[PDB]
Amino acid sequence: SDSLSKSPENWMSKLDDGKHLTEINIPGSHDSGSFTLKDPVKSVWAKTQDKDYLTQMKSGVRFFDIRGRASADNMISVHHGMVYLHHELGKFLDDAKYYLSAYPNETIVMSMKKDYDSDSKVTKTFEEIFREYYYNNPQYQNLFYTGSNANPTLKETKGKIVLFNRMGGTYIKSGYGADTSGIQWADNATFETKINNGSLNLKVQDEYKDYYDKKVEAVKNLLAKAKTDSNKDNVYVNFLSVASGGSAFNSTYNYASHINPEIAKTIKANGKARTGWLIVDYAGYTWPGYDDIVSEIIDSNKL
Ligand SMILES: O[C@H]1[C@H](O)[C@@H](O)[C@H](O)[C@@H](O)[C@H]1O
Ligand SMILES: [Cl-]
Repeated sequence: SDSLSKSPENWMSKLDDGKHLTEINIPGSHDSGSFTLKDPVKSVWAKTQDKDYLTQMKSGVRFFDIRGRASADNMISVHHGMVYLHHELGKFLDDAKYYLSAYPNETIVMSMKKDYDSDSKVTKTFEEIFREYYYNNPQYQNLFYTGSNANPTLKETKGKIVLFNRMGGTYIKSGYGADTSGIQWADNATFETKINNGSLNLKVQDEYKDYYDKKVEAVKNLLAKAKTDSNKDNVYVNFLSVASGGSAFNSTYNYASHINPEIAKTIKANGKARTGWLIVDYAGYTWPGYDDIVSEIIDSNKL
């Protein structure tokens, strides 16, 4: 009952691998690579994580919100909008690769989004650079999920990174939104859109501008929908992250320390019901006396 989150390194290994990934309640980290920020002024808003990628994985995070900027024709740098996070995409991929080697029944969802205009030296699209120098890179040979099931199971994705495509139209053919239309993302909204040529109904709460109370209500609203929804063809992505501290708190850290426990308590109070994929700031950051969002997301999976 407590047991899954007691060992967050290997919690997916314990699930029925007949489950589709859409039916798994998965913790994600919003702007996953921002843990590298040390500048205290630049960190106030832009720093969303304090754990590195392997530590996030060891804490049970399995959805990663990677934002990129093309900084050479063969290279993607990891960004928070205009802010460079001091590493390239290769570093995230080397960690995931390593982690998935150690724990072969785990799977990682990696969201990929262009977060900033390319360096003036770049002449290719973000999507080509990603497809050509990362996805099709022989060095990442068996790392990505390359199957053609639009709605893959744990069994199918075990030990692999499944692409969650936020780049637009792609020639990549495997993963969520991997087609020439990509995912049609609505700005600062809760929205629904069919993806993978009509196979899946994507339901997203991404109201990233919300005042704090409205943001809490927006998360709770999509949790209440996921709760009664056993349709495996529906995918829920619920962002608990928000800009400018919800216009209520003085840093993204302060903001996270309020919404994360409030949502963790709500999930605990609802039992082991379907939550969808919840993407949080400060994943695996605990406050004494408060419920832990990543643990409660993990423990909401019924065995
Ligand atoms: O800054 C926001 C925020 O990071 C959201 O979670 C993301 O989905 C939006 O596209 C982005 O513009
Ligand atoms: Cl910095």
